[PDB]
Amino acid sequence: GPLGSSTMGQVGRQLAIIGDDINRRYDSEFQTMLQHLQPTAENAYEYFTKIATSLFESGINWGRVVALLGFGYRLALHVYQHGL
Amino acid sequence: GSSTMGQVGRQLAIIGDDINRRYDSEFQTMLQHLQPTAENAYEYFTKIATSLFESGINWGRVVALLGFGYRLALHVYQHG
Ligand SMILES: CCCCCCCCOCCOCCOCCOCCO
Ligand SMILES: CCCCCCCCOCCOCCOCCOCCO
Ligand SMILES: CCCCCCCCOCCOCCOCCOCCO
Repeated sequence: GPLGSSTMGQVGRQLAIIGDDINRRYDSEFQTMLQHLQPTAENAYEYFTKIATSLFESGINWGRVVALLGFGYRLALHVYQHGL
Repeated sequence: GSSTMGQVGRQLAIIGDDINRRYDSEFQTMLQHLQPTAENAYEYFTKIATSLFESGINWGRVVALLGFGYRLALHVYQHG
């Protein structure tokens, strides 16, 4: 097919490499952070928003936003798996 | 401040800054190879995403795509 030889296909595979590297570098770190926070459904929103406010206090860039999104995803998984 | 949420927020700022410096130059080269414009940005993003998720999906791939999509939009804006 034409996708994989196009520049768009190539960039998609480069983003796979980068996204897998983000996952390897930080997934377990996020889990450790969340095990220390012990979020539940009762405090997940308040924890996430206060963390976000501190995060962006010193600035915003796309790396910080995607760190927050990945941490938030892991936070939602933590709340789900412990509220079962 | 005194809060643990502040402590966590600063650890995430460290991680986010590391992500930004680790990959933004790679994003830049990718954007220079793509030469995106206002007319083809949606097409390029859609096709990049198709290529990306063909080989699997996890949160790191999803957020990498979202960060690249933001940088694609910023590139088009700055250069035009
Ligand atoms: C305003 C002109 C003079 C004041 C400069 C003093 C600051 C020099 O040190 C900068 C270190 O700041 C690190 C950032 O810390 C958090 C920033 O959050 C506030 C957003 O501006
Ligand atoms: C020249 C005097 C210094 C003035 C700089 C003020 C910067 C305020 O904005 C900071 C927002 O940026 C977020 C933090 O930057 C992270 C740097 O490392 C990220 C790698 O790209
Ligand atoms: C869909 C999630 C992505 C949203 C990200 C928003 C990021 C906002 O940051 C704006 C400030 O950044 C200034 C320029 O950013 C790119 C510069 O990169 C150079 C490396 O330091």
